[PDB]
Amino acid sequence: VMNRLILAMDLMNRDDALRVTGEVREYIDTVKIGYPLVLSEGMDIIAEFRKRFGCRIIADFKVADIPETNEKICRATFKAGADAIIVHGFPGADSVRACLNVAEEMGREVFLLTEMSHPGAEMFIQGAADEIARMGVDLGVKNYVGPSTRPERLSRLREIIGQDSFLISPGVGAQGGDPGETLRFADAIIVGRSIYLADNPAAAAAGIIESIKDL
Amino acid sequence: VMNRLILAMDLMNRDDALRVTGEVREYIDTVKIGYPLVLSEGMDIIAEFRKRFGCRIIADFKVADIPETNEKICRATFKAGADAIIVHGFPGADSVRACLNVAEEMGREVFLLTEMSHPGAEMFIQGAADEIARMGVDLGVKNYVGPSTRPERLSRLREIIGQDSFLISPGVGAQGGDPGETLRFADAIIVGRSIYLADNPAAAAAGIIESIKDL
Ligand SMILES: O=c1ccn([C@@H]2O[C@H](COP(=O)(O)O)[C@@H](O)[C@H]2O)c(=O)[nH]1
Ligand SMILES: O=c1ccn([C@@H]2O[C@H](COP(=O)(O)O)[C@@H](O)[C@H]2O)c(=O)[nH]1
Repeated sequence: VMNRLILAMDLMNRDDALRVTGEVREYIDTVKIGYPLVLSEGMDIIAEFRKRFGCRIIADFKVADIPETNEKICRATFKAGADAIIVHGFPGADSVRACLNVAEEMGREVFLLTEMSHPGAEMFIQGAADEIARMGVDLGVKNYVGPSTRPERLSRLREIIGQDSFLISPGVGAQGGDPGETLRFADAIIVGRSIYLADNPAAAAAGIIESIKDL
Repeated sequence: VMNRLILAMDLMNRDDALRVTGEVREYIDTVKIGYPLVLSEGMDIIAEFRKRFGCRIIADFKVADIPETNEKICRATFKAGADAIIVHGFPGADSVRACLNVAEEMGREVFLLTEMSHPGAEMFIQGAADEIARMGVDLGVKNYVGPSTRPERLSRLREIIGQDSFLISPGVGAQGGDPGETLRFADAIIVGRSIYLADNPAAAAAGIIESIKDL
């Protein structure tokens, strides 16, 4: 990922989303698009980005349904041009395998979300997260998401999935996570608001990378 | 809910979705719309349904993000005209409260999904589900979703949330659940494929209600 930095583009206005992404394109090669933007502007926004900016697109859809519905969601998402989709592991192995099957059919990738970054993740997810990660290894998942806000957890995740798996991490900036500390364990950081709500998104992104390189 | 029967409209084609929903409208007053249809045809499909059919719309979006993103998802969903949204409880209380706050602002309702109906739900969700339901009671949630495929679980859910809460239940038909058994505990059943993949959806729906009335 260019500069180890993935933009979380959660503005809900196409014009704002396009402005900010264009302003920071020199600093990233991947954009994470989620439901705030897609449910406001349509799934066609994925192909517009991917084309306009040349970027890869991770669809952060947190897929969390039964297997049959998960396959439909994944196939709609890959048809729209996403390169990868983020899947919850808490629904269990059949639900994840459904996503993996569609990704295999369509030449795309699944990222498994194993522990979330917000405080409420401590209630139920955290106690299951090591076992969710192990499930992912046993299913052949190679791409994972874990929390910048808890680097000790992020370290344990890395220790379960090994060095060859790819690990991305949200919660940097607005949620309190630190770029350099997170990159001790994650391959790339996800950053949303610290960039897209900045008075100068490009300067915000540049400053983060100046940190990353200094690693 | 008319006839205690909610249609899960997971066809991915607007013309097919409209045909089937129109054919069974005499039997239901609520349609559950999810990501298979919305991510194929756009969020505008909600207002088209709600208007064309006069029905209420439950958005089965399984909202499962951090609090800030959950508020955005909910506000986009209610702006599109949904009457209610289904929220996962596994992300914890802050994530649920975010949804409740937007629902309060916009005069809408939240349904809390506490145990899922598919086999993989046994791995992580089931062991947390009673505590997820209790969390919902403590947050003031009045509307719940639990599994037709496990009526003993559905009974335990009902025992936690009490008789005055509203409980709907998927997994009837294709996943193996039974209408009459489920309605011992749930107020309404959700049915998708057994209706929408039938050679005669209206006859399928009529037959289910003939069962329900016979209760
Ligand atoms: O555990 C997770 C999973 C995904 N996200 C997503 O990553 C982004 C974080 O953005 P921000 O906090 O940098 O604005 C948002 O899209 C959010 O939905 C998290 O924050 N935490
Ligand atoms: O635990 C849950 C939560 C929601 N759904 C949804 O309810 C519907 C079940 O449809 P069917 O199995 O009757 O086709 C689908 O939309 C599915 O995504 C479940 O099946 N189980």
